[PDB]
Amino acid sequence: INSDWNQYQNWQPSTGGLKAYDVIDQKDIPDPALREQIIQQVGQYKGDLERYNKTLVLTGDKIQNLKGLEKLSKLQKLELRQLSNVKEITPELLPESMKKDAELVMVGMTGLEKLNLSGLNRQTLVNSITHLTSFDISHNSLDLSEKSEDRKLLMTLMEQVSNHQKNTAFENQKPKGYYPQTYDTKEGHYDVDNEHDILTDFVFGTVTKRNTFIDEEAFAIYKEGAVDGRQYVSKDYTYEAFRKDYKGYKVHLTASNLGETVTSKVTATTDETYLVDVSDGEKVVHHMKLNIGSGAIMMENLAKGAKVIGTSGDFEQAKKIFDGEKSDRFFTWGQTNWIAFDLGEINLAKEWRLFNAETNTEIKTDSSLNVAKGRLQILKDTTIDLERKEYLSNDENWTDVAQMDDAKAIFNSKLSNVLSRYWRFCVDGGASSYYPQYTELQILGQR
Amino acid sequence: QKLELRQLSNVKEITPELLPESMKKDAELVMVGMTGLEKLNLSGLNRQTLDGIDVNSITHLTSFDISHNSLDLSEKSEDRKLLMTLMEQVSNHQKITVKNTAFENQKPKGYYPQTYDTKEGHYDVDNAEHDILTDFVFGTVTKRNTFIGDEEAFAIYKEGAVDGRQYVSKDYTYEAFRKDYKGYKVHLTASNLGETVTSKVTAT
Amino acid sequence: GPSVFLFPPKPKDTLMISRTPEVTCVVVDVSHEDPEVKFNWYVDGVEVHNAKTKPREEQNSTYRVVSVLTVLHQDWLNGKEYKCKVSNKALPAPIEKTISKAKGQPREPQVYTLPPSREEMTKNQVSLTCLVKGFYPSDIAVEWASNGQPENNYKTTPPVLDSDGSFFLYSKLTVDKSRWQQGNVFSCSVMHEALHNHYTQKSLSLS
Amino acid sequence: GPSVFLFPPKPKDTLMISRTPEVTCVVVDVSHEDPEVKFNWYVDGVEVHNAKTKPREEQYNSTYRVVSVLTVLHQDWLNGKEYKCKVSNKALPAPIEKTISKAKGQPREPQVYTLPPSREEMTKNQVSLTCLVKGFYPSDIAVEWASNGQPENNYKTTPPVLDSDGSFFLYSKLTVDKSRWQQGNVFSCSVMHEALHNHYTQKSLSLS
Ligand SMILES: [Ca+2]
Repeated sequence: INSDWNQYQNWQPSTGGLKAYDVIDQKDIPDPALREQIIQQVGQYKGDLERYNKTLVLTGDKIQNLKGLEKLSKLQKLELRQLSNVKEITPELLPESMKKDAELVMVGMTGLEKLNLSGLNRQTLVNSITHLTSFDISHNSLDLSEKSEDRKLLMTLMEQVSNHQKNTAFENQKPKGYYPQTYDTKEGHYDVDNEHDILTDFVFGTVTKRNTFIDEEAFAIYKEGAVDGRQYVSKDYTYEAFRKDYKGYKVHLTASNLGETVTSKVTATTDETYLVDVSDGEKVVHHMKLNIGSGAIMMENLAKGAKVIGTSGDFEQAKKIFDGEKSDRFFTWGQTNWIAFDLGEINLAKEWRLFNAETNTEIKTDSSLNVAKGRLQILKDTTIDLERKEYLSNDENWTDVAQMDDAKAIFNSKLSNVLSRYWRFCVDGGASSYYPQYTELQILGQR
Repeated sequence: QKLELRQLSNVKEITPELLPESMKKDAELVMVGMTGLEKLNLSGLNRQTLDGIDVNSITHLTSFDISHNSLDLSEKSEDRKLLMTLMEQVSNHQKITVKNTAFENQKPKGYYPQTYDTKEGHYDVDNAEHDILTDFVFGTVTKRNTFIGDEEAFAIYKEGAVDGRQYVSKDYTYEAFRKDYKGYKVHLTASNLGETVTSKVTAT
Repeated sequence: GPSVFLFPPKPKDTLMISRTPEVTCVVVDVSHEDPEVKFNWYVDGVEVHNAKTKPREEQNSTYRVVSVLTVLHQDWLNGKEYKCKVSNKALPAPIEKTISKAKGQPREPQVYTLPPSREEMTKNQVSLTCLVKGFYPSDIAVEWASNGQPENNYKTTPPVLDSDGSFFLYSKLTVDKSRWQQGNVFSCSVMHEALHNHYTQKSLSLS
Repeated sequence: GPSVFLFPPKPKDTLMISRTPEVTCVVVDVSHEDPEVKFNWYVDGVEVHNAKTKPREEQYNSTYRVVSVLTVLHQDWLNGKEYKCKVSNKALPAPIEKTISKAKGQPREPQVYTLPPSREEMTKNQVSLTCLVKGFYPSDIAVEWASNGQPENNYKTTPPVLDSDGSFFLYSKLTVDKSRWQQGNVFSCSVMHEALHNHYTQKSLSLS
């Protein structure tokens, strides 16, 4: 029921109203005009009041008092529109939901003389309230700093009060903290100074609901803030409470060799450039570049989308080494295999990278299925016009340019500035009797 | 809350489906004199230690699986030395394979170090901000008090292995292991005996 | 109470590098009252933790629970035992079901394609036949093709034990007579562990 | 406690005048202690007393099996009459009742085609004569081989297979020495099914 009614609301029901029972009387809502409107909007039964959890729009000059409105404990939004004869709003009149961020709109409240919203954790907030004599917006979660809209609304509330008399409580605010929506640094830089922390340096700080940016020292200055020499922040409100903890924030670093790591630390030993993707845990909140020293030029995977021209195994399967993914593997019924491929043009190859069997992102693959030993190769005849299987199969036409001797999950090594169109990667042996697999092969350099 | 297996000489198998659910939430497990036990499977019970398990009495062992636990099998850990006995017991009867000596995929839990070293810190008058927590009061330990200072030390810890077999779980992030130092406050009494609460000090 | 069925991998999946074979374990007639179903998987009596349990499926007031263990081609083809163990509150003792590949000297299939009978040629659709005989074990897969494209209007018999201890079957592709008479080539693909690369093809065209 | 199994007649026996079809009723796991097993047979709910009960057969220590065999009339079976077997015993709470009848549905006549060996098989000492039977319903069928009026007995037939049109098909594979094929002997594939005239056709197969 309760789970169905939760979806269906778009046992008696937890939320909304009673199940399709005494009628709403003056003992609930005294004012006949208010009683009428609430009945039309929430229901005609006593048990509807506690359950109704949507919007209530109160209108007209007929409403004199708002008694009974507190019974709408779950109300998600209250709009007070042109209520010209309403003279008092106290927190005991508003519903409990106001303390948990229910929305509160009021326009044209020309008769209101007392506006008490104290102790409702209001996170945000006046030109129509021209008959104001007292107000209390203390013990809320407001940001009344210099450059805040809420301060400007407070200033109007005070000007309204000042028109009738010298009743203006706005102290003891505990404004809530949020993560900043964007960070400024799009290009960070460090010297080659031989540890820096990317989170503390570039992705840091807390904001209010009005986007006022705050360290501990800045929070201290914020607490000292005041309107008419009256400190508005609650004294007993710790920085530890306000600040965001940046918990489970990860920093994804892609180097010039396109190698990936997850760390906020970088020890600036050598010249380098990283792409930085910072993650809260579910999404990336910031991207930027980070040059260490003079920097380094971003390499490209030259092997990406390379044409297979021969292989000791399945031709169609060999094509999966040069897609973008590690969601499928190449192997053969044996411990040895080779794939020859064509980058289409001659380019400068500076390093290479093999993603081994266990890098598979589709089936949890044990490292015993990894390639233990292999060789990357280039064709000898630099400019031969291929018009083939017997040729590519024959080891004499190939010069090694790299060796693999470790069953690493990912294997990267450097190449002697290799210029070659045609390549071959041979698997020489596996990490066990199980036939070795691998998922992706990169040839890394400048185009 | 606690299971003691004492001189159960005719018990030949312990599987995780035989033990109670509570074993996955740190119920105590003692076993002494298990002379007939040939298969010891404690896999997937988040065991944080091999305390209780009298490894010297398990003389009929042929297979064991203590994988997918929360053990610290680093070099200078007691749990590694207990594992070494479990393997020696197996090796007495049959060739040591991976199929009969599983100890991989450990996700050891992190704890706060009991003591920090620095008893007297020093900064120059560099007009820079320094952080007392980052500089002096930092790091995480295992249940066997193996100190990991930072991300880089955790990396070295993950690369650790027994007989060239990496025991830590590959999918186990530093973010999970490390302690967050949440709600840690730094109380500073100056020479003027003035007190502040902050981890920051600008060395003016 | 709950029953258990343990199905082997599709023979093509064990034999083809492009494919990933799976042993599947199904628990039927699970009660609403005691719904927790624990699976344990064993390979030659050695527990494996890489299985993947799919959530319950109302098949009233009775659920079905499937668990799928990926297998290594070599493990299956070397005839290793896959044990599935099921636990439940409405079971007195756990249920244990085991499957392996049939042990025995493998024997290479002989593939013969047979054209339609003269008598069938009077009809608008004719039967292209593929005989596969003398193979062991009975795990096999048969497909049809023509001009590189898959032909899909066919049915294959289950393997049948022959008098010599080996197996045989027939696959029967049905085509419009027009396509047969126009002289198109059809292929019968057979996949079996005793073939080179677990694969051969026999052709069949008008004669 | 005792179980009951009720088996239908062999399809050839229902279709062929030379044969007498039988419904068979088996009671398994009968105790030594209470051994008397009474059978009652019904044909469309009408009791028949012509059944023939064979004596008990010890399967394992102190556990017996009891079979009762009722002869059926070809017409009754083919007209889809229900055969009920009722078993009584002391170790039963109530008697057990099992019923079988013929598979219902619009009959479809089998098409029989004989196929000669493949050229490729002719390299072997024995070759495969094939008989295709397709488009038949229901799946009850019988296939035999013959040559020169004598039965050929070295053959295997596939179970019926459901085709894409809702009918069934199968293959029978007679194996003969190549010598006999090449010498030009005629082989016959006999098919027996309720939708054939006289429940019978024969197709021949010899070297061209
Ligand atoms: Ca790939």
